Order: sequence, then structure tokens, then C-alpha cells
Amino acid sequence: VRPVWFPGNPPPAHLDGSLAGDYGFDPLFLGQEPQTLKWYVQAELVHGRFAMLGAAGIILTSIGAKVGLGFPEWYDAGKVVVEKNNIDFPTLMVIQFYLMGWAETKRWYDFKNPGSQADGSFLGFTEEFKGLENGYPGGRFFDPMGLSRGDAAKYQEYKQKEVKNGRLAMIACLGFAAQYAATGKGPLDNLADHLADPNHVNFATNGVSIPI
Amino acid sequence: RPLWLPGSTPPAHLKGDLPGDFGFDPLGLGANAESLKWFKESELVHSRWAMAAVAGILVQEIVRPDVFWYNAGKEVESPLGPLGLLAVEFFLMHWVEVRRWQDLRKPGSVDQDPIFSQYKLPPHEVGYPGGVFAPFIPGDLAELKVKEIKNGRLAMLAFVGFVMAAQVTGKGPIAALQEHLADPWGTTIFSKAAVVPGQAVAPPCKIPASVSYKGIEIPTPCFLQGLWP
Amino acid sequence: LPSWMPGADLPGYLNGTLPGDFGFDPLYLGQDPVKLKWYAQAELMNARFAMLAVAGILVPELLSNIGPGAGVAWYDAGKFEYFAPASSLFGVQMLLFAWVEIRRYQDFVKPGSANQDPIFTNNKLPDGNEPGYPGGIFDPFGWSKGDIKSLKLKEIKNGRLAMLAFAGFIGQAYTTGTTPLKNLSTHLADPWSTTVWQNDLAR
Amino acid sequence: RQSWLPGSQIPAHLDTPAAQALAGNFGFDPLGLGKDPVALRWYQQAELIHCRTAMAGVAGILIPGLLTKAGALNVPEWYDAGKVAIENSFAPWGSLLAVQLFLCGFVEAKRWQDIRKPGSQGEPGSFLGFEASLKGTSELGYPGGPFDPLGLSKEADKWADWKLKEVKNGRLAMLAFLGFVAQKYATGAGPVDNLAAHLKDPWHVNYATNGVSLPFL
Repeated sequence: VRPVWFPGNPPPAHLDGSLAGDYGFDPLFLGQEPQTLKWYVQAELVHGRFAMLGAAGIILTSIGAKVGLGFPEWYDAGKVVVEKNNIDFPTLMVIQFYLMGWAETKRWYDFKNPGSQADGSFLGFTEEFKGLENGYPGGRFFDPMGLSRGDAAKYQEYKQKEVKNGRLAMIACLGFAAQYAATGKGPLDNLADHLADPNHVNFATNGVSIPI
Repeated sequence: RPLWLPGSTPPAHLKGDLPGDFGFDPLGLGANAESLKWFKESELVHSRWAMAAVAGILVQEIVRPDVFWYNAGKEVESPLGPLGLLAVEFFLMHWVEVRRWQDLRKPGSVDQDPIFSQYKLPPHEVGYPGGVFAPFIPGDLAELKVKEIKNGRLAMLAFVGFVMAAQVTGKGPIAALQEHLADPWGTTIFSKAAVVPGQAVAPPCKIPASVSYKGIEIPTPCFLQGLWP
Repeated sequence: LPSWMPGADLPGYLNGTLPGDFGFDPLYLGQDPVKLKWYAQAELMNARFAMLAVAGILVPELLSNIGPGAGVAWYDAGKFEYFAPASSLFGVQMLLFAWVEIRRYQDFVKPGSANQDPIFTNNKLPDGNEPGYPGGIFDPFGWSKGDIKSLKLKEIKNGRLAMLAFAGFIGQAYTTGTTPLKNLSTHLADPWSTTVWQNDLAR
Repeated sequence: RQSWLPGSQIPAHLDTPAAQALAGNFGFDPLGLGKDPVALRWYQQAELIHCRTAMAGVAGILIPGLLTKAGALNVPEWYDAGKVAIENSFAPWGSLLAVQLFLCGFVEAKRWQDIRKPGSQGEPGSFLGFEASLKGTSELGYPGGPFDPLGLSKEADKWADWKLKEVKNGRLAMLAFLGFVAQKYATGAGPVDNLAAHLKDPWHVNYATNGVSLPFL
């Protein structure tokens, strides 16, 4: 009864509806086993969140670029700023890897042992380093605004909208990637051009998308 | 009961016990209780802040014009050292704020003058010290809290309006209002800028750039000048 | 119970048994009672020491400011003859330190076990030993009347105070390259410009 | 308990009365080298000796090395003091090493016969007065009498703490020594000098910028 991505075909076995965005879409049966399925759930969540980040950053920098504010284009900002300031590739990379490794291995051993992270083995902390769901570590910090502890219906709706916008952001970031690698240009600029003439400023005329 | 939207229905946790409430939480933020207390407290703090600031800016521009309120920071001169002013400010205000915070975390725990044991504030709720703080009350606390929150939210609006109007005109709000009266049609952001698929226009910022105090040379960027129209 | 933090949660083991407990230990460094006794002892020691030290560093310079055998700066130690080299002085020093120090330790370890002059067997310190408070002939002026509370209290308080003042002395000396009294006079001349921040920024 | 890795499981062997009662235990043997108890005890002894010797060596390096920066105690670098002292010497290094080898082998033989059989060296008459205090202190690796001369063991409430701080400082000493040799290979200068360099600039004085530790960059 749930809207099935392929209207007319029934969902497979493991795809049920308990999770957010269960449009019955796993035509490759990649989620029969519940271990692997919870696993790919956490994977999809983190990826959607990263994509939401990336889209926001790219679009804001691109606006700042079109407007006369000197902001570079995203695929160059890195080199341009690292050469601007007195930064070292090695030191930046190593500090980044340090901190990310710490936080991420903590999340990992939490997924392994679902409770052993708020065990006070930290500084003194507990009731915050303890998970709430598989990939939903809302405590006093990861949900400091405290919506997870109120109006479970509204909370479910928020999980739904979160995963929806996450999938959209993933698709849009890949959009950006192709836009740039094809038009050798700025994304917002390609946008303005297709605005100028949708009939002719489009992939049908980009002469690469359609290789004819 | 009044509602911000007449004809609608309030949310669940929003009941009507808190002064000046109108069932306005279309995002149900007031779900959890401790969060709710924190947010009411912070609202009161901000309201009183904005009230003080807007009254001050108004009377200041009135009495000592030609000194840009937005620019009193640089334009101020004092025989006392700026380091001294910032130090005394930081210290004493750190004290008052940490005392209020100790109160909030442990209610009614510090209501004695720790030197003048004779002097002692009576118990009370949060965000409502009273006692010596309230030595003169014409009327009723019920209506008074309402007027307080009303004027506080309004003052927040007024302050942010001053900020944007100064970023777009660089004028004292009084003179800007004189201008708006002088021209009913042109003194509008609609008359000032717009956006259409054809092109986008945004009025130029009025605060120039980084301003140089005694060597510091403060960098002063506009508030998100990029998306102003 | 005067707390170092009005309205805070004092850990249990701190109980005001010793002079001047405010429940101040955000690190729980005395939960083990043997450590606790050791630390109260060493605290009283270092405290009284810093007291005598600040006293006799302040007094000499302050009297040198006016009307005499010397007026040298406090940390300028090695510069005098004193009719003998510092070698033999520090020698005899440490020998005598050893004797009465090994007996201070005896008093602490085995209480009531060192009260009488082994030579002057008649001469004998009283029996209310209280390791860390010999009194008796150490109280040769009728004191210990006010019960003990304010005495021990002001003692440990001024001791911690003098510890802090000594540290500040080291700080001004090392940084300014000057003498604490002169640093004082300067800040007196102008507080609004004699600030650590002024000095570090100029540095 | 305190585990080097929260969330992780404790090694099968590492959770036993002896192990939890040994010292400094945090369930750390992902190679399970202690799945055998005799080997485990042997390795505890090895680690003890290593902690002690490494603490001694790192002190002997840092202290004169630090005070050579001070005016007095001007001393050459540690990796050259060998040459320096053998120049200022009086005996051929061959004979020196030989005699010190003998005198170390004797004491090692004593320690080893003990670790073979604990009550080995209390054999009456085997010496003239040794066997009196030449007997273990019930804990293999803590000889008594002259060893522990200041009676620090007659106070058990400090016993655990002594053991723990010993093992901690020993492990730290081993680590510091490895850092020493690694940086003497990479940079080649005084350890205090590498210290002062990274302090004068952290963000660029580091293996990340040595061009050697990470050669591919």
C-alpha cells in the first residue's frame, strides 16, 4: 500500500516499511540479511548528511563567486587558499586524519558494542555517548535541541524528511560534478546560461552528453 | 484565548501557563521540559537586552547626533585605557552572569548576601528575582510580565531593523525615517532592489570596509552582503 | 560549611576535620586517607615556610629603602663574603636539618614517642602531642587559649597566601627582570598601564 | 575495567586472577602472546627488567643532556660520548667490555637460577651470609633485604601504587628512548634541539615536514 517506487510491483521480503523512505527499492536484494541491512542504513544516513553539507557549501561559495566578492570556485578554493596562507599540506592532512579517526572509530565500536561508549570510560561522561538507535545518537549533545525526546510522531516525520533531503543532496552533488566536468565551467553559471536559452543551452547541445 | 493565528489550534505542550503565550511553536520546539525552561529564560534575557539597547540607541542619536551609533566603537575617546575598560567589564559581568547561572542550575541556592548575611533575597522563580530588584510596582505582576515580553520581542525586532537599515543606508534611523516620510514611494527596498530571472540587483553596502583603530585595523565585513535582495 | 564554591557538591571524604577545609578538590587527590594525611602535613609545612620566606624577603628590602649591613636584591644570593664560604655554611645547615628533621618524622610516624630531651630528661614537651602541633615550649607565651579553631585556621590561610605570594615573586622576577617591590611601585604609579597584558604585548 | 580499548572484548587468557593481579593490566594482548601462563609470567619479568633499565638509561641521557645546555655540566652528545670517553679513558675498550661482561653475567646467573627455582639462592652455606637475605620476597621480581633498603615494602597500602608507578614510568621510558633514536636518525641533532625547534614552531617542525618519515610526499 505504501507508494512503491515501481507502481504496480509488490515489495520484496526484507523491505517492509519500518524504516524511513521504504519505497520498496532494493531490486538487487542487497538487504536480505538484517545485519547488512542495518549496516547499509547507517551508511546511507552518513552519506546523505555529507551530501547535504557538500551541496550547501558548494552553492554558497558559488553565489559568493558570481557576486563580486572574490570567492573562488569550489574546485580551486583548496589550492588557492592553501597557497594564499602559510599552510602545509602534510600538517593539515595529518591533523585532519587524527581527529576524524578518533571520532569515527568511536562511532565504529559503538555500532559493534551498542552500549559501551557511555560507560564512563570517557572523561566522566554517560547518557550522551550512549546510542539511541542504529545511527541516531541523539543525546544531550548530538540532539542538544532535544527534539528526539519529544513528539515521536514529529520525530518520525523528521527522520523521513532527513533521508529524503539526503538522497536529493547526493544526486545534486553528482549533478554538480558532471556539470563542471562537462562544461568546464561554474555550476551557477551553467544555470544562468540554460536560463538564458533552455531551448539551446542544454546537454542536447553540449555535444558531449549526447555524443552525436 | 488569543492565538497568533485566529481560527487555528495550539500545539500540545503549549498550554497557556506562561505569560504572553499565544501558542506559537509551529515547530514544536517546546517539547521537553528542561529545554523549555532554558528557552523561556533565554527569551527573557534577550528581551530585556534588546529593550535596553533600542532605548539607548534612540536617545543617544537624539541627544548627541552626528556621532554614528554604529560607530561609537571607534569614535569613542576615553582617558581610561581600553584594556582597562574591557578588563573591568569582563570581570564584573563574568561575576554577575555566573551567579545567575549558579542560580538556574541550583535554584534558590545563593539568595543570601554572602557578606551582609543580614541582607538576603527572598525565594522566587527563575527570571524573576524581585525583592530589592522589584522595590516599586504599580499594578499587577500578571500584566507586567505580559508587557515585559511584548516590549522585549518588539525591541528585538526594532534592533535588527536598525541593523539592516544601517547596513543599507548607513544613516541614523531617525534620519532614515525622515527620508521615508519625505518619499513614500522611493524609500522602499522594492524601489531599492529586486530579483528577476533576467538579473539581480542589490543596493550597495554603506559601511566601507576594515576600519583602523590604534593599529588593530579591525576587519569589518557586512552581514552576508551576498544575499541582500 | 564555607565552600570554595557556594552551592556545589563537596566530595565526601573532605570533612573539615583539619583546619580550613572548603571541600576544594576538583581532582580528588586525597581520597586515600594516607595520602590525605601526608598532604595535609606537607601543606602545613610548605605554607609556614612560604610565610617565613615572604616575611624575610619583604622586610630586608623595605628597610633598605630607608635607614644596614647590605641592601642587595632578594634573589642576588651568592654576592657576599659572610666571613666564610657558602660551602661550610650549607654543610652545617644540612647536618642540623638532618637531626631535628629525622625527629620531626619520628613525631609524625610514632606519636608521643619524642617529647623529652634525651639529655634533659626532665625537660619534656607535653603529651597532647597532635602530630604537627608540638606547642608546649613551642607555646612559651600562654597561648592556645582561644580554642584552636581560629589559630589553626588563620595559620593555614596565611600559609597558602604566602605560598601564592612567593610564586608571584618568582613570576615578576623572571619576567620583568626586576624586584617585586619595584613592580609594586610601578603598578601603583599607574594600574591602567601596568598590566600583564601590556607587558606581554610589549614583549 | 580499565581497557586500552573500550567496547573491545577481554582476551581469554588476560582475564585470570594472576593477570588481573599482575600489574598495569588493561586487557592488551591482541596477539594473545599470553595464552600460556608460564610464558606470561616470564614476559612479566622481562617487561619489569626492561622498564627498570629504560628508566635508568633515559635519565642518564636527559639529565646531563639537559644540563649541558646549562653552563656547567658541559657534556658531549650521548651518541658520541662513547668516542669522547674512550678518548679520555685509561683502559682498552676491549678489556673494559670484557670485565663488565663478566660482572654482569654473574648477577644475571643469580637472577636466572632464582627465576628457575625461587628458593634457589637461600641454600645454606652456599655463601657466608648471603642466603639470609638472598631469598625472594614471595613476588618473583622484587628481591628483598638490601634490595628495598629503606623499608618501603613494610607499608602495603603503598605497595600497589609503587608497583603501578614503576610499570607506568618504565613503559614511558622505553617509548621515549625509541623516540630518541628515531629522531637521531631522521634529523640527527640533539633531542633537546629537536624539542626547541618544534617549540619555536610546531606547525612546521615535525616528521610531517621532515621529508623522510613520510617520503611519498
